[PDB]
Amino acid sequence: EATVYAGTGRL
Amino acid sequence: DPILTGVAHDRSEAKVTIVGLPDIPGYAAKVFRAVADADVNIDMVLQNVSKVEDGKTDITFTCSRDVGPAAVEKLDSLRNEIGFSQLLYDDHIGKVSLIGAGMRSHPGVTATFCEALAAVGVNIELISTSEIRISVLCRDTELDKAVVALHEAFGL
Amino acid sequence: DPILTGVAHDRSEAKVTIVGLPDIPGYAAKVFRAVADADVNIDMVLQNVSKVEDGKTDITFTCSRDVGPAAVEKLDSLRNEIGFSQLLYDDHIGKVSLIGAGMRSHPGVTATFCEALAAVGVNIELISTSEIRISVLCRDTELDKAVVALHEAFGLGG
Ligand SMILES: C[C@@H](O)[C@H](N)C(=O)O
Ligand SMILES: C[C@@H](O)[C@H](N)C(=O)O
Repeated sequence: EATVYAGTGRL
Repeated sequence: DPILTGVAHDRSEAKVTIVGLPDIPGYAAKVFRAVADADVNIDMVLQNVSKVEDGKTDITFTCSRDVGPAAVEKLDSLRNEIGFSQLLYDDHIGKVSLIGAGMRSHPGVTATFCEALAAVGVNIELISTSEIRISVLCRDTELDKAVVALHEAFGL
Repeated sequence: DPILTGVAHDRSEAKVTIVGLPDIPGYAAKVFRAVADADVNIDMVLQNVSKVEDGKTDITFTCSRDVGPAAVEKLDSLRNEIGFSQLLYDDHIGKVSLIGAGMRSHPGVTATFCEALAAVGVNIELISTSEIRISVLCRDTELDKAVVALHEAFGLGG
């Protein structure tokens, strides 16, 4: 499972 | 009653979450040795309990935004060894803290802290406390209003 | 270098976990106001992040074993006000902490702490750290061996 870059409120 | 000296805020950190770490011995060791090997200074570590349904839990730590990517890269390189399912990285967090002493005998303080943030619509992403500090992470764009709310709620 | 002053341990506490709380403003407030209303003092408080899959997280706190059931019943009585899905209670925990200073610039300290417990087969249930303390909970029957391992790893308790 790919790393989630969170916090941006974006795709 | 408790003493409250101030409110602290920090916009320089990121949070790294290791999702689905096996809840058996030695796994936090693998995570933190990796982070230390990467030369990544750690501010806060938080791990809550597994639930029996999956026998796994998450570990989150915060570090400076400048070194978060190095931590992610290092953990990612050890996916087989460590056995986690996913990494989450969030470099858009603010850390806000109520500073003081003698808070354990006053559960109303933690409640008031959370009520103050709720009333201004700040979502508490994570909570960690000690004898001398109640710390939460929130969106960095919510940090200022969280600070103002705590100032007002505690006369600081 | 980090300054490490002691290893403390406590077998007087229980852990209460509020499971499945919506990760939305106002929910932690309801939990802690209920606990405050019951006049239950709380020691450790920990909440990690939700993930998108359910939008929920858990809140754990510790308190004295004597008042643990009062905290549980108060929360249970408000389970539909608050909206969590379940309460977990564990009155068989040991708490062990490494106490010191200057630990932020020394991630090897946190690694060492965990490696010491791993070496003696102690499972780490929960972790909460700061630049002046590393605290974990383990099964109370594992506390003693955890303490000894930490004494040896950090050259404390002579
Ligand atoms: C889960 C709980 O912390 C919630 N996010 C709140 O802000 O109340
Ligand atoms: C999840 C992690 O803390 C594991 N229980 C360990 O002891 O390493």
